[PDB]
Amino acid sequence: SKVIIPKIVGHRGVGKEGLAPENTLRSFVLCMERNIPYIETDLRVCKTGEIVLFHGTPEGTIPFYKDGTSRIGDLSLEELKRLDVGGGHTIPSLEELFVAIEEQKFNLKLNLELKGEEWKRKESGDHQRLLLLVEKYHMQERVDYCSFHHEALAHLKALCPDVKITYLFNYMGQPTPLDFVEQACYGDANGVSMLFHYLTKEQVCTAHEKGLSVTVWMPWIFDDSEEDWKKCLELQVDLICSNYPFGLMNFLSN
Repeated sequence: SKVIIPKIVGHRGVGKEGLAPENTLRSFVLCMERNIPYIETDLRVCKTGEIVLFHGTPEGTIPFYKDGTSRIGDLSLEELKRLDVGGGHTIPSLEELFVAIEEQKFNLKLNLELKGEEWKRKESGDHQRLLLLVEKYHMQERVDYCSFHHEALAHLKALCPDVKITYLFNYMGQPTPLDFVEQACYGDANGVSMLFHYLTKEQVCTAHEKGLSVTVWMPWIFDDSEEDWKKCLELQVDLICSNYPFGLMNFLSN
């Protein structure tokens, strides 16, 4: 077991660092600049069809907009691109990020979460919209799709088996199931992703013995610090979806 140094995934961009609002282009740009190899972002579909980047509350609300009352599926692209998130930055589309990346030269790769009322839905047009968008930016080999709801991934796989997918576990604090590794293979996932509090040395092994990659996931609620990263290394995970990528990088320095 030649020691694995894990790679950083920027949670919603620069994550919980000061410098920019979550799921905002300035956040993703900043991640490239600081030379961080991956970011995670949250895909949802807005009223007029297009794929937008936004987590929002446990039930897909937009806390800052109006009564704090609306879901993304309620709003046109234009109205969405007229909302303040941070002091000055705005909700991006998926295309805007692609465009961003393309004018750049850093080989950023992405983890796209299908934040999913209706990724589960049998054809809306949603998955083809996604895929065609990806390939219209020759992003096929730099994009990994993930979800807590694995049926959503199957729909991608159905249209294009080449797509790379990571199965996400511990949905509502559910313990990792015994069959988690069988699930992911059967579903033709190349990786698994687990919440930090629910992750064993032995699960990392199970996963590695079947040549699947393992990603530690830090919920937004959780401020990951050096103490946790220490355990991450002990675990020998492949990637860490950190809320403090710059801290994580500064750590891995040593």
